[PDB]
Amino acid sequence: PLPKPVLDTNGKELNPDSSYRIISIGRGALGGDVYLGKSPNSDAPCPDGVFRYNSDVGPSGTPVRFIPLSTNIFEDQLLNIQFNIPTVKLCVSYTIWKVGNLNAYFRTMLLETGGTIGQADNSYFKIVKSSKIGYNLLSCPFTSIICLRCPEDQFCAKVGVVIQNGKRRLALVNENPLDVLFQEV
Amino acid sequence: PLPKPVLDTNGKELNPDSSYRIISIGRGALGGDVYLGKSPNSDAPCPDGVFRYNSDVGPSGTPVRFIPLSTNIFEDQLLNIQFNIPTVKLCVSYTIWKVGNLNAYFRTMLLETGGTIGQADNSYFKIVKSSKIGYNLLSCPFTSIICLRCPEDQFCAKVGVVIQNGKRRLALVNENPLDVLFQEV
Repeated sequence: PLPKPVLDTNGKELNPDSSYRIISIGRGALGGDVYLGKSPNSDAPCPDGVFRYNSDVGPSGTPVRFIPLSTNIFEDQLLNIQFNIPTVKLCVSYTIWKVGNLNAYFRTMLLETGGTIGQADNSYFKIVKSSKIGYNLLSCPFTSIICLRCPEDQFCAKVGVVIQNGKRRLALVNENPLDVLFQEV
Repeated sequence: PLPKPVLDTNGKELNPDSSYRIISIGRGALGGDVYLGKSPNSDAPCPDGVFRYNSDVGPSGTPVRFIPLSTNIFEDQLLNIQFNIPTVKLCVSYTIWKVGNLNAYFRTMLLETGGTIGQADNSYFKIVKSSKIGYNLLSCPFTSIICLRCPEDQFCAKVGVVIQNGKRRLALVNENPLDVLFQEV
C-alpha cells in the first residue's frame, strides 16, 4: 500500500510551492470557486470566512497552498490549507484555514481562517477522492483527542456547504460533500 | 445482546427520578467528588465549571440526575447530565452539563454547564465500565455530524481531569479517565 498523490486539473501532482484555485465539479449556477470572504456575524477585524461563489461565471477563487507534514501532498493525510494572497498588516494572521466552534444554528462547525500550521488543533484537513466526481476536503478537528475506536483515534468529517446570509459557506456536513478540483495558477 | 443498566454504590439501578453524587474510586487525596464551581476565566454570570474536589475529606459533591433518551439508564447510551440543586433566578440555565469549545491551552474541551436536554449538540454523555475500576463518563459531542467510520458515525472521548488554576477540572482526555461511582442521595 503506497500513498497516492493528489493531482491538479492538468494531471501534475500538487506542489507545496505552488498555488491552486479550489474549483467545483458543478457548472454554471451549480459552480463557484472557494474564496476568502467576510462572515456576516464575525467580530474578526479581517475577513475570516471560507466561502464559494454562487456561480462560476464571475470572479475566480482565492488561491491556496497546501502544507503537508511530509514533503509530499498525498490523499488521506493531514495537511494545512492557507489562502495565498497579499494582506493588510492587520490581517496577515487570518489566512490559514481552520474549523470554528460548534455553530448551534447550523449544528456544525464552519470553515474559517485564523488557523495555525503544524499544530494538533482545528487546522488539519485531508484531501480524498470523492464518492461521485473528483476530490473532497475533509476536516479532522481535535487531533489532540482520542476518538474512541475511530480510524486512527481520529474524528474526521466531510466538508460541504451551508447557506449563511445567502452565501455558500463551507462547513462540515454529512451528505453532499463539495466535489472539487485544483487548478494551479 | 441486551442493554446493561448502570448501578449505584448500593447495587440498585439508576433512577431518572433519583439524584447521585459522582464520587471517585480514589481515596483521600486521590479522591474528591464532582461539583459545580466557578471557572476562573469564565464570563458567565453563573458558576459553569464541572470540577472535582482535591480530597474526599471535605465537602460532598453536587448531586446530579441523568436523562436518557429512553426511560432507562443503560451503559453505552447517550444521556444528559444535570446538577440537581436549587439556584438563583439568574443561574437556572447553568445546570445542564455540556462540553465547551476547544481550549487551546489544554488542547481539549472542558466540561461546563449551560447545556440542553434532548438535543443533538454538546450535551450528550455516556456511562461505561472503566478499564480499571468502576465507571467512566464519556463525552460524545457533535452528534449532528457524521464521524467517518466511527462507531455509529459518532465521535466519543473519555472524560478525565486537567488542572486549571490549581483545581481539578473535568475534561476530555486520552489516558487516566476519571474512575467514578454513583452514590444516591
